[PDB]
Amino acid sequence: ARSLSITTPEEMIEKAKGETAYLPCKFTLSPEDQGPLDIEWLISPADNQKVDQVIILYSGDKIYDDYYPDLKGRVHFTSNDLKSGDASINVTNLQLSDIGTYQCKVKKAPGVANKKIHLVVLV
Amino acid sequence: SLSITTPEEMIEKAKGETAYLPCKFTLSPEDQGPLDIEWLISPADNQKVDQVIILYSGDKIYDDYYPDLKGRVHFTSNDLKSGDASINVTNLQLSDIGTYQCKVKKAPGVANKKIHL
Amino acid sequence: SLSITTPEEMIEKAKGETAYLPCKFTLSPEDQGPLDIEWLISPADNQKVDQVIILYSGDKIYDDYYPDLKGRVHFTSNDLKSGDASINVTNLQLSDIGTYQCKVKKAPGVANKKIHL
Amino acid sequence: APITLWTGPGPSINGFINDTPVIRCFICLTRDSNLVTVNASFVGEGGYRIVSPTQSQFSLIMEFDQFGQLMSTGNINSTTTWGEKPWGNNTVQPRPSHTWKLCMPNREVYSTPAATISRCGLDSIAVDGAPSRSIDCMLIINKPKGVATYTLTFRFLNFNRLSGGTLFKTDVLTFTYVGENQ
Amino acid sequence: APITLWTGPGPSINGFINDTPVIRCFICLTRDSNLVTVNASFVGEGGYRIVSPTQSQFSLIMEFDQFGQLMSTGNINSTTTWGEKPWGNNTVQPRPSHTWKLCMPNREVYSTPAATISRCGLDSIAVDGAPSRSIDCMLIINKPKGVATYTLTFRFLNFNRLSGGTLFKTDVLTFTYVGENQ
Amino acid sequence: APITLWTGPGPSINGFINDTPVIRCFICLTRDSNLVTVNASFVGEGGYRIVSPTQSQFSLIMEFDQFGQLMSTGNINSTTTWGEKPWGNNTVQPRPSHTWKLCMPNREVYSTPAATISRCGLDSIAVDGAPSRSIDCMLIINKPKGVATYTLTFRFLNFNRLSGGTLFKTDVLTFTYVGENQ
Ligand SMILES: CC(=O)N[C@H]1[C@H]([C@H](O)[C@H](O)CO)O[C@@](OC2[C@@H](O)[C@H](O)O[C@H](CO)[C@@H]2O)(C(=O)O)C[C@@H]1O
Ligand SMILES: CC(=O)N[C@H]1[C@H]([C@H](O)[C@H](O)CO)O[C@@](OC2[C@@H](O)[C@H](O)O[C@H](CO)[C@@H]2O)(C(=O)O)C[C@@H]1O
Ligand SMILES: CC(=O)N[C@H]1[C@H]([C@H](O)[C@H](O)CO)O[C@@](OC2[C@@H](O)[C@H](O)O[C@H](CO)[C@@H]2O)(C(=O)O)C[C@@H]1O
Repeated sequence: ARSLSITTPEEMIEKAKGETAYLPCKFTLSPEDQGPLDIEWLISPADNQKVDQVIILYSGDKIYDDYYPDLKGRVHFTSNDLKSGDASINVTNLQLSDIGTYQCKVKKAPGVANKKIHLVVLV
Repeated sequence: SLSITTPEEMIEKAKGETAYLPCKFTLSPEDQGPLDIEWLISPADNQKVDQVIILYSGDKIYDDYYPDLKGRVHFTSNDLKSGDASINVTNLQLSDIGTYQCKVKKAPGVANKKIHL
Repeated sequence: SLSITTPEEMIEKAKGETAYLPCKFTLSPEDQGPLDIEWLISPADNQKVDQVIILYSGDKIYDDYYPDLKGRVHFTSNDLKSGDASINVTNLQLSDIGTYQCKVKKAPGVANKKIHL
Repeated sequence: APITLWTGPGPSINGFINDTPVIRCFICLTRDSNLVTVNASFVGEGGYRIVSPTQSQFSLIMEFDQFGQLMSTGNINSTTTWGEKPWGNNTVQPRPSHTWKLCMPNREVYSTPAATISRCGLDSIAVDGAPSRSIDCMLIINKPKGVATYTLTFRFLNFNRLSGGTLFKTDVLTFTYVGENQ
Repeated sequence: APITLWTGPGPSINGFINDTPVIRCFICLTRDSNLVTVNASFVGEGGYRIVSPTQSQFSLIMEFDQFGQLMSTGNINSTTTWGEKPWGNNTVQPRPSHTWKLCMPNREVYSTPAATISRCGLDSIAVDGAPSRSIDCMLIINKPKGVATYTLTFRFLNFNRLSGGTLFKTDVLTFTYVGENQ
Repeated sequence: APITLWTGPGPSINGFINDTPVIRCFICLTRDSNLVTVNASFVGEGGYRIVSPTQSQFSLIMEFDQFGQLMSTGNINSTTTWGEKPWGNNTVQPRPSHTWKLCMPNREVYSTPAATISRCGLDSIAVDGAPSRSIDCMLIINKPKGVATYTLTFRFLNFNRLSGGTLFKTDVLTFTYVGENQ
């Protein structure tokens, strides 16, 4: 449509411990969004003070996924057609300490959009 | 604009007397900032030039600033925002010999008067 | 605009001679700034490059900048202002081998010339 | 278009520390195409004319509303001479304009507080720039305070660098930040 | 006419060290009549979130072509969001213009590299500007690199000044250089 | 309108210490809406090519008349290339204009001298910003000198900070002051 945007930009998600959480981040570009595609996911965990820690990055056609120790190896982009409008991720084997607000920031200049998912984990 | 009646003067007084130092001023309608007066002193006593002695801002008098003149300097007018920022300095003594200056701001208005005692 | 005739040339000379390095220039009426001349040397001998040896500034010569050339650099024309910044380098040694640059400014004009010796 | 807010030349004692004007602050906020340049200098008066190495640190906070108008509540505030400098003269124009917002720190860029800690020489000419006659002054951009939308804080620190009592006559300080959009 | 190139607000992890994006660089190059003001700040991420005194120094080089377009080869490069800031909003416009050259360092003035080494406070608000919590940041103008025509290098130095582990959250830094002619 | 006065690129040896040109001063005074930015750098020559820790301090004074024209009497003076930089090229235009006054320090703001003492790195790229390779440079605005109306003084201080002999090749320095009104 007319500019860069995400579908359903706010959302809760409840899963039980051990299940995986599918965090959707689907977005549309406009012709004028001629910049480099520049995705990142961030986490504000509830458990501790810190806010907006990086978990995963897509930049220059490569995925950097090392950043948040606790989530090591459990976060993955879900769509191998990422450049067409799908920043969705999976968090597998949910922990109790995964409770927090997960944020998806998508940039392709002059476009910017973001979406937050408050994720909760039960027993 | 903002200006003061007789911007330069000299005043002769003997020890002990109190000295009246006029600073009557006119405002203009343009002058919509806050009223902002200070008196300073250039004593012939020291090299020191332009030390604050008494202040007026936020409709409030601050006076404690110059050691030698503590408790002996005060504003004469009961309505200072009318245009009268005159002070008198009571119980004169020879160390008070110098050039007293009255700056009066009321944005964009600005003016000042020198008096030698 | 300010120009120097023959901006590049090779000059060859064995020991003990007196090298004449021409740097003659034409001004134009635009050029209203002070005449500001510099000669530099980029020696083949060592590391460093672009080293001041002599200058003309505010109608006065300053000549002792390069220790190795001390005393053996002089301006030739006793009328530089007219357009002759040429210099002499007397009693040549083999250590003098290199590129001699001539920068002439007269705001807004600027021009330079190189000479391989 | 550019715009400058300032105290004017020969500033009044406009810097309060515990309800007493004690610092004479010259402050100039000049907005050009995109950045705002803070050009400021300070002179202590009364008990703050001379500061010693045991002087405790302090903040002089300017609080601005959402339209770039200086509020009454900060250490430096609307009760003293403050306003726009017209190009061409040294007057202080108090009548607010919508352009005043352009001098404020861009609230999206500075959505969390930013800081610059610079050296701040004291009585530098007189003491001939002696190394142990410098303190530090830190600008804090948009630290929240009360109901202010924008804030600028001059925070004076590390007086214990001083070798002894020093006339509190600061250098001209310069900072820079991204200005707010109209 | 003036012109600003920048990363935009809330910048991505756009700064690469040893092939991994680790520094979050806010960089703003504003050209007014003649000079370019570099206004920049940095936040470390991952292994670079906290730096210790034994941290080894490093350079973040921006490489630009002869028309002022950021190249893909530097530590900060065209693979991340970078472009023009329109007066009036905080967008980043990637479509290049001939005016972009005006933000480059004048190649005749800086025909050999120039440098400015500034103090660079880390986590300054939180540590209250403690003196041993500053490192140094040196801007290098036009040091040759690869086939770039213009370069800007932020080189972070002297981490051994730090009294201990410090959050790598830099102050706002400001530098200045003469801009290139159209 | 804005205006820049400068020495041009590749400056001549234009700085006098003791009746002899020894410092190569690049100086650029850019006036935008309200402030003037001083952007300057210095390179020593002859006996001043290398300076040692025992080097005694010195001032390079620029003296200007009431119309912003550089006078012949300062350490940096009208006998060397100095003038206006046109937007669009690197020439130096010597023909004076009434606009030149706009580069001068506002004589009401600076009715008594003001100063900024900044760190000044020497040979910073080569020595990799080693801490003990910085001296200080202090700008003094409007210190009276002879019959000059405006003065700018670059005063180089505290050479005893140097760990040893250092190439006198300064960083790019940046200062700021309020410009004079037309
Ligand atoms: C010299 C002095 O008074 N220093 C104290 C300082 C100043 O009073 C204010 O900064 C003036 O603006 O206040 C100090 O702490 C604070 C604030 O941080 C806090 O918000 O409120 C307290 C009151 O409990 C006090 O204002 C400071 O700035 O460090 C303490 C200084 O010693
Ligand atoms: C923290 C770190 O990795 N420091 C090394 C540093 C960085 O990797 C780069 O600055 C990355 O931008 O590189 C250091 O030196 C260099 C280059 O200057 C040189 O051209 O080549 C060498 C290898 O031969 C290396 O890349 C540096 O800049 O200091 C070494 C740091 O330890
Ligand atoms: C390297 C050197 O010669 N330093 C001396 C310095 C310089 O010559 C000047 O600064 C050059 O402009 O002069 C010093 O003192 C001064 C002046 O400051 C003073 O006004 O007049 C005296 C003569 O009585 C002398 O010129 C200085 O400024 O520090 C002395 C330095 O040794």
